[PDB]
Amino acid sequence: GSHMCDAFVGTWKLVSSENFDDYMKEVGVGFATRKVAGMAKPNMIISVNGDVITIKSESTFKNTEISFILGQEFDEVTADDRKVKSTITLDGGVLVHVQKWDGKSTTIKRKREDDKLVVECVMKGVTSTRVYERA
Ligand SMILES: O=c1c(C/C=C/c2ccccc2)c(O)ccn1Cc1ccc(Cl)cc1Cl
Repeated sequence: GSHMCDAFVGTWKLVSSENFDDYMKEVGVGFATRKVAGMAKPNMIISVNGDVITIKSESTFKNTEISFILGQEFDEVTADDRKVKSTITLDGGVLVHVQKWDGKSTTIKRKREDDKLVVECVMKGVTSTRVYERA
């Protein structure tokens, strides 16, 4: 079939987090923004419309939103308000999302396992891991 939609679409609520503070520090996020973002526990809404995929994150603190095609690079404004250039691909059924800015790079992987959606953020060997369930 064409199973990528059925795997990822829906509304996901955070249920665990590792070293997110550390990840945000390494990306350069300010100390107050880090803490408040860490407490926000935002939902992640994934949707599909033909070739165009969208990932919304919603909290009382801040909303964000990206729409993209796989393989196409696009400008993105991140939750801490960095301007970045992003490319998202489907590699072995995982969504792999790369962010380039000022000669740096961070990678965000989103992978389904069982009833869960696991997100891994890497920045120069600081690694954060967050788990989500359907809400
Ligand atoms: O963008 C995301 C999201 C999606 C929403 C996050 C998000 C977090 C808090 C509030 C709203 C949205 C994740 O699950 C995990 C990582 N990142 C990267 C990131 C996350 C946070 C910050 Cl500050 C900076 C950066 Cl580069």
